[PDB]
Amino acid sequence: GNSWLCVRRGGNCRFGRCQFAERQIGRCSAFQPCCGR
Repeated sequence: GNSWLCVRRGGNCRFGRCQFAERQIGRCSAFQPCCGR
């Protein structure tokens, strides 16, 4: 997806994966998932 959409939702784009206490809501880039925290 688009990184800004995720960031503007309030999510963060992390490297590779995110924490288990957080969830992947999409993908900002190939190696950066949109993580909803």
